[PDB]
Amino acid sequence: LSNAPLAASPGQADKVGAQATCAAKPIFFGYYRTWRDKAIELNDGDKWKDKLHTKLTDIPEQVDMVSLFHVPDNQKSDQRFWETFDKEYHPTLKERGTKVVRTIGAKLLLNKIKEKGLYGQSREDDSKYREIAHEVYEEYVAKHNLDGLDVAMALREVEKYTNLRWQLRKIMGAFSELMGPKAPGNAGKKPGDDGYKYLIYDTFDNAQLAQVALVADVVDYVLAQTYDKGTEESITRVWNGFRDKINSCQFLAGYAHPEENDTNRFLTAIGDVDTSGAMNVAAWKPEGGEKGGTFAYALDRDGRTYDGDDLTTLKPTDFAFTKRAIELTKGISL
Amino acid sequence: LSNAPLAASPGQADKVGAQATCAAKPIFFGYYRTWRDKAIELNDGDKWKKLHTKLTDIPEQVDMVSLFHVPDNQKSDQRFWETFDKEYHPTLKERGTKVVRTIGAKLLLNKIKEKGLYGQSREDDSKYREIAHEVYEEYVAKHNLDGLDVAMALREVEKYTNLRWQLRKIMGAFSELMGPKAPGNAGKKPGDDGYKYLIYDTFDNAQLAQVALVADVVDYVLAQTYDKGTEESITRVWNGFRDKINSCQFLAGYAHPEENDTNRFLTAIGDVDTSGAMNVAAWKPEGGEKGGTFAYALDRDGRTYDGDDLTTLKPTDFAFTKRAIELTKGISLTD
Repeated sequence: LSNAPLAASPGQADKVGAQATCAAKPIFFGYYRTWRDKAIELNDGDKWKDKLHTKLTDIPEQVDMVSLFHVPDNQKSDQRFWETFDKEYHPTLKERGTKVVRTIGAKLLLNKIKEKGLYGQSREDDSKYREIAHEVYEEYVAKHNLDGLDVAMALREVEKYTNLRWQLRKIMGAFSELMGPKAPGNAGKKPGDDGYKYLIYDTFDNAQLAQVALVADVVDYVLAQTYDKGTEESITRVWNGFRDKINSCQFLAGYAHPEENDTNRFLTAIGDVDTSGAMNVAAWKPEGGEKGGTFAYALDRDGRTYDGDDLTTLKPTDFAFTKRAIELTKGISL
Repeated sequence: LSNAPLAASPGQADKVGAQATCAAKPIFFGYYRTWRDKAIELNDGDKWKKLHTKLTDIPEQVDMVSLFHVPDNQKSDQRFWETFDKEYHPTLKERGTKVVRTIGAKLLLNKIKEKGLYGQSREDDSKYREIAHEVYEEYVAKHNLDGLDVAMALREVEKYTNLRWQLRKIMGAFSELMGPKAPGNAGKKPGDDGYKYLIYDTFDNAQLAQVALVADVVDYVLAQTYDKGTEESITRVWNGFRDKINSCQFLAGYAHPEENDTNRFLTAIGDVDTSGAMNVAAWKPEGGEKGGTFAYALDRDGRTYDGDDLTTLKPTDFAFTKRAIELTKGISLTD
């Protein structure tokens, strides 16, 4: 209902560059594909209507934060899944102290912006951005008492068009009124405190394509999709790309587990765990500073490859990469 | 022109296994040797300078015919293509018979090598698109054909990772122009007018075929089951293929004996109703429907390797073709 203007981006967070100390300890972030959870009901003709081995609570208890990656087109119904989450998954995760956030694609946000009749400009009825933000917050976060929202922005057209940049900036500010460090509900709160509402941004590992300067001041964490790096020097190069827009405490580098029928080919998390590039990313730290943590995509595919039956079959997981990444990120032993 | 990366293979089609229903009804696929068409101009010294059959002689119930064109087998093809554009193709369009063109994978690999391309995830994938557009313009668009059929019978592809990458990338570049992934076929299905097919014919061994590299981009996979002729053997071949493709893509086939062939394919010899070729035509995957049945060298329908058949060309009554159409589509040709 507020009509206050959603201002332009300052271009950087309050503090930038490598930070020797951080307010919150490094976390392990995990993307969970809900259409691979045992409680979901896939379509009748789906080749994987069965063969669903993993539950959400199977993940290691030392996972600090898990993001539900929910795609409605990938299943027939999610009613059983959300009932199981409310009854079974979420109380267990709260008992473990594992935060649960929800991932939303920037394309859906831009579609909602377009339905509102909004272009991308400095002067517009910014209450409409707040309408979209509040509706998305109610549907995605508040409905199941989740801990925050993760906006996935992997669209190359945002960097090309000024109006799309304005749209992204304004919708992220409207979200910042509800989540993140700028939110009044988080007054006197810190990431890791109980009841904190996170605002998270996952995007390209190229800071220019990411347009992270548009969100740097309103987000708790920036997750750079370093799925092809796996080398300490390459992660350093990515961070040096980001270092003038955000501070190291916001930065998370990550890896992706091979997915069935994926065509993408991400190779850092294959083979021996202790010598993999994924664990180089997990162990990496900005020189002279501390990082926000490490993230992994598709926890259910921990240990899978693109060879043999892995490309066409689902299998249980031992979460070996996940456990070792937690150890290397937090400096603890499991 | 596009430099976007040609991605890797998902390893299987969107749907796999036996399918109770298919978008298109089972079809009969026919390979046509163009150097045996009456309109072709053979070499001056050629002993058969004796060409009995023309393309339009094939039964009208043939759903799809593939032109197997070899420049080294004739002097000139100008008269043949003029006859096709003027006479053959309008008649086939009236019958509703699709016409595709077969290209050998070895030629594609040679063009890949001329481009300086290796086989890896990196490289300049715009060159694969250059080759794909060149092949599409020369082979498909030039005579307003309905698609391309890539014949991959090379044992070295499965052996070498770089060759596997080359095959996957060239097939993806083709998929940008033909097949279910092509934007030109948006809102279209096989059987609609103007649909552009992407077809793959290969070994009847799924591992040697490397069908997992093309399963997601092709409309049909033709397994060369030329020595099977038994329902159980075709079932074993299909069980080899069933986790990579769905039954609607699968076609098993037979080969008619060719003159001076040395190959010896025996399934389509002798009495029609007791031949192995009609066992292949009648075969269906357990719990599902198949893409259809195909035959190589339609002009040799009914020929053997005995007597004068090995050294002479003859007209054909298309007996095997008609009975295979009947068994594949469940119709009768006596009316």
